[PDB]
Amino acid sequence: ELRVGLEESELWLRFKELTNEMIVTKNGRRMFPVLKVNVSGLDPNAMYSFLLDFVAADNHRWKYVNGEWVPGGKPEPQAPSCVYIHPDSPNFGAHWMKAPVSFSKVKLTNKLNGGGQIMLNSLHKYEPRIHIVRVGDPQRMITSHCFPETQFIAVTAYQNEEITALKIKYN
Ligand SMILES: CC(=O)Nc1ccc(-c2csc(N)n2)cc1
Ligand SMILES: CC(=O)Nc1ccc(-c2csc(N)n2)cc1
Repeated sequence: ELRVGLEESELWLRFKELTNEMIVTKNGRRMFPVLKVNVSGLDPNAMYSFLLDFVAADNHRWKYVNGEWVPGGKPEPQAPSCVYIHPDSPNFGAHWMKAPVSFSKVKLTNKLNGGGQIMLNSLHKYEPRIHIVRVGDPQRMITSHCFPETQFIAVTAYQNEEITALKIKYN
């Protein structure tokens, strides 16, 4: 059976317990932690591409008030449907399964200025999602998984000083 397991789940949950935050900038910022997954149950002989996108979690934005995240108003129109293609794509099942698949180079941005970045709305919550697309398939088979441990709020600057400190501690 296909299994796509979050790596460093305990590390992600340390961030989630605080409410995780990811910086978005004009030129784009790499994530910490990095999204990494282990894969079993692909056809080792088949070819697949791995995609990453971010699902909007709420019908509202968030705000950090008196050290707490609370509902912060009506949402901005949904960020454009941006997909990040893992640079090892396309590749054999055996490639994806031999070692964890890391999305170390994806950049999160608040400005459409190219460079395969992902645009997110500041103060909105997102859940990372990985897609596995089968190559050369007339049915264009795709399998999608979200990682609830990896939910975060996009921010232009860290709100929670405990997040600032955790980013420094573990990175
Ligand atoms: C930019 C873009 O085209 N994104 C995208 C579109 C469709 C899907 C999809 C369709 S059926 C399934 N499980 N996922 C995933 C990602
Ligand atoms: C059955 C089906 O809906 N297949 C599907 C959907 C979306 C994608 C996709 C979105 S962005 C990208 N590079 N590939 C691939 C395959």
